[PDB]
Amino acid sequence: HMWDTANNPLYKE
Amino acid sequence: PVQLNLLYVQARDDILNGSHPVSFDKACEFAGYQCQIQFGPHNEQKHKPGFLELKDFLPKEYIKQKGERKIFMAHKNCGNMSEIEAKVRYVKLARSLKTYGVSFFLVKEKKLVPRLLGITKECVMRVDEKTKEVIQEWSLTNIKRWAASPKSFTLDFGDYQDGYYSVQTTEGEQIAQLIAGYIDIIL
Repeated sequence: HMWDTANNPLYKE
Repeated sequence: PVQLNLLYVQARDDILNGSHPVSFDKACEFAGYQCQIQFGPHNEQKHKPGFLELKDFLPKEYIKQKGERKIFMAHKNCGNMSEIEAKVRYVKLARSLKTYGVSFFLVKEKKLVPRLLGITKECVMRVDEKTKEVIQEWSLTNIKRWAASPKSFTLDFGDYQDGYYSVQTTEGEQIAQLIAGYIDIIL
């Protein structure tokens, strides 16, 4: 897969 | 009534043109209200098989399904209900369904299974393409990432147990844009 991150704080920060 | 009518027309149009997917049973219940509204109380002697131009009363996917019996049954059950009452009931019946106000896309799951994928301002749902039952629901705030290719779309809600969710569709990009715009506000 060529993913597009959602930049979700739950996982990112 | 002029104002009640707009709401009714809007709700009716979405079911009829397929924007709002509903079960065969429900679609027939809606047509029963529609009949009461357009022809007044059910008249067994004229409101019978062959009377309705089905395409004007049922979603396209249910026209060849022999729904006239159930339609007239729903119509007969309205008794002497008023046009107003019939419209309010139609409107509320549509509002009562979890498929109401949901943007649906048709996809294929893993012989593949056709399925209705719905997106709203707050979640993603998997719905039986036949019964229109909500099978599974995800909260958009849990969205981690996604991948959209010309013939598929994949979602990752960070769920180890079962893994990713991938389906066949040519509308992957369309869906990704709906999702991206929604999370722009919620995340």
